[PDB]
Amino acid sequence: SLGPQVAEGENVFGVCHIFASFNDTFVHVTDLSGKETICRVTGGMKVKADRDESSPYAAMLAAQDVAQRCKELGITALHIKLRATGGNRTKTPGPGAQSALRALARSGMKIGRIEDVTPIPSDSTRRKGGRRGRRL
Amino acid sequence: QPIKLARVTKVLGRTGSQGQCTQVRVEFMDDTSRSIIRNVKGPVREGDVLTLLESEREARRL
Amino acid sequence: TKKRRNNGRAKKGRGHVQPIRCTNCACCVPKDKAIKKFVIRNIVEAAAVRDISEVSVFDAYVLPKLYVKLHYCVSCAIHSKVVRNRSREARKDRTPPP
Amino acid sequence: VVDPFSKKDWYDVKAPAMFNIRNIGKTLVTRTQGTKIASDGLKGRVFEVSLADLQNDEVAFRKFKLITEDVQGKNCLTNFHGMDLTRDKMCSMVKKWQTMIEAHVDVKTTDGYLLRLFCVGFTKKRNNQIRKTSYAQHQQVRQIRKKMMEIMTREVQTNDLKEVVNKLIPDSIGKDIEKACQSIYPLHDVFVRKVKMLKKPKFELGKLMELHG
Amino acid sequence: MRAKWRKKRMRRLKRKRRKMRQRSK
RNA sequence: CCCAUGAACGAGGAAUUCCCAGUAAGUGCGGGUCAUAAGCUUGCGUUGAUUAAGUCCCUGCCCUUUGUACACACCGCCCGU
RNA sequence: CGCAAGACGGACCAGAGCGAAAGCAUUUGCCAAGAAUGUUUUCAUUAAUCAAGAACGAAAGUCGGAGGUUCGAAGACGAUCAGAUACCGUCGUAGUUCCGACCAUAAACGAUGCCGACCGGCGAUGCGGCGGCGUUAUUCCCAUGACCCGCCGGGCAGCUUCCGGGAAACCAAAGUCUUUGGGUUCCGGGGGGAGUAUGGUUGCAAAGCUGAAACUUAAAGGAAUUGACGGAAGGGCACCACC
Repeated sequence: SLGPQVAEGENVFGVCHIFASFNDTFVHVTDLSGKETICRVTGGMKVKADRDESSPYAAMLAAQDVAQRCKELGITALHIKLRATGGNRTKTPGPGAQSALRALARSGMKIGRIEDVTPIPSDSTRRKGGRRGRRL
Repeated sequence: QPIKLARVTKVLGRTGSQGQCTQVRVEFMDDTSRSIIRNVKGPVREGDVLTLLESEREARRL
Repeated sequence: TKKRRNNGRAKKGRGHVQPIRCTNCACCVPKDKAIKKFVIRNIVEAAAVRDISEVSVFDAYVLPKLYVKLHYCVSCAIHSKVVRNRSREARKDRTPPP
Repeated sequence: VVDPFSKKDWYDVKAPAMFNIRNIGKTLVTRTQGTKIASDGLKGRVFEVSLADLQNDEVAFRKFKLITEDVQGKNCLTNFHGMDLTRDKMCSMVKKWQTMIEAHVDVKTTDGYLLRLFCVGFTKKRNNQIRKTSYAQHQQVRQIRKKMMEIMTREVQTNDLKEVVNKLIPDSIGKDIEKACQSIYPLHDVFVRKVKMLKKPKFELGKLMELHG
Repeated sequence: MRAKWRKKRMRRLKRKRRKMRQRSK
């Protein structure tokens, strides 16, 4: 748990894939590659209720526990790849998105390139729900 | 972080569920050209000095 | 009685248009019929543009925006308060509201 | 009871010499503990590097994929794998009341690297244009698309993988197309939105070492 | 009674008349 | 009226009422009832605050726009087994 | 990071285009087709509409293959509920996809048959043509694109007007109708009974096309007005409301 970096000047970068769906928020830091993970903690890990897995608090509290773990392993800075559910479902990232970014910045870390990698399609398969949709 | 004083320079309107908080611009006592919008609980007229436990939080305009 | 001249939708000389799915609900709605609303939107609003720009490895890095074309089911839209009912005079106004 | 990041080894990553800012970042691996080698388990690693953390100071919205072909010793020697545009930029360009013009070219360099170059173009609403729309005809579109494909072939077929990346960096193909197609329909927001590898040739070690001095 | 379901009922009632008529054949 | 007996009650769960200045609340005194007669009411002083000068969150009510197959009018009309 | 399969063609995408309608959106090629404009080309009434007869005809559904990613009638559960064979959720067969054969129906809608004439104004847009200062590109002139300002025809539309009509809503057609006749096809005759029974006919089937009567009934219905009402939208007031 030490990236032997030059004393100060060097920002050792990861990339926190924030997957903020509308009933959970995933904060997951990897290497520049993405192919090696460093820390993952989701909203539902840090709340004892299914209701507030989505919650902006849950997302904040997970992102703090990410930041805590990323201090130890010698990651100074992160890039942000914010992600919504995507595909045939919503392109809009859930309420945990802002609070998570705000949190891990507010709670120690340094921030590089933010961008959306929400999985979007040319033409999709048929969406869940019928002809008449989700009637309530 | 320290606890910064601030001057009620304009009282804007009224916020909250029950109209329980005045919204206000506060001229900082250190930087006399930093004027932010802040929600205030209780009676406030022009020029009274509010003590802010942090100056980084900022109210959304009504 | 016929409420709208353009029978809700915006096809005149077609016969058929491809349907889309309302985003809130998921109901098959004709494209022209659907209440399409384009949303450019900062990835952080106001509370975090202060904090994140402060921890910006960079000097003078502009933030990205989030570009999503929302479609809406007519029910989808009115319950979500995107479009309101208007008086029979003000129904004929097509200018997008200021 | 044992931390798996106790077992890890922090390699530095190096970008080829065509780029200005050399080193990219760090990549932790499991130490070669048994059969499977760290060098072997650190090959097919796409590094999604922004250009403005790869050149001195150019347009930042362009990305590059670099994969670790060879691993010498605390140096992941990478090679160009495919340029891509930032969703931010790509979405910003797609405006209503103008014609989008896409093209794509299956092509091969002088060295046996096979690429699929995707171009995008947008018709420009003129200085004094009072008419709302800014749409091409279909023949206008397809003549533009024919010149896009003609130029992307003409400026990849002729020269090696090293030169075509040195063309993709500033904006050679995107601007050459826009100069060529003014007489058909004047378009403005012309980029090569994507490049992707299809066939890499059989890997020569000295050919990569050429791209690292 | 929606007119589509009145038709469906009357359609299944007609289907149960080509059952009692199908015995004498 | 006198002397004795000396109960629950240690600030009140869910809920809910009333009220911005001589106001709330504390305190007595008149009037009505009244042969006998105030834990009621109706008035009157006395002492005299806290908080607020707001909003439409709750509850009502009122407008405007809309929809209606309602018109002793949503406790309306009304469909099948 | 790859691999495989099958759907689907986002954003661009419009009150935009094309098609008889149903319908039609990755690239490129081939194939025949088509409206519109242009025409001092040709034939010279060849035409309009149409019982019979015929082509195409969404989706679902049927038969025999191929494929089965997603979604998902039936079904199995899990909730909600008084019940919940439903709305919500997880699986999920037929089906959804492709090929060959049926089926011939949709609020298949502009709920508006086709052809022709005439009667307002306006700025737009799409296609072709024609004309006109200027700017820009192929720069090396042209001539072609891209804008720009007009006109003409044809098209999808929009706004506006006491043309006129209409029960009105509304319609430049739904007008040119008691001042009633330009041509022609289909088709309606109070509400139910009933698109039912029956006969024929088409279909493997599901069903489609044609289609009554007894009987029952004083209304059913259309448009608009006022009110009440809403589990619609917005505004306003009140310590019998809240803070």
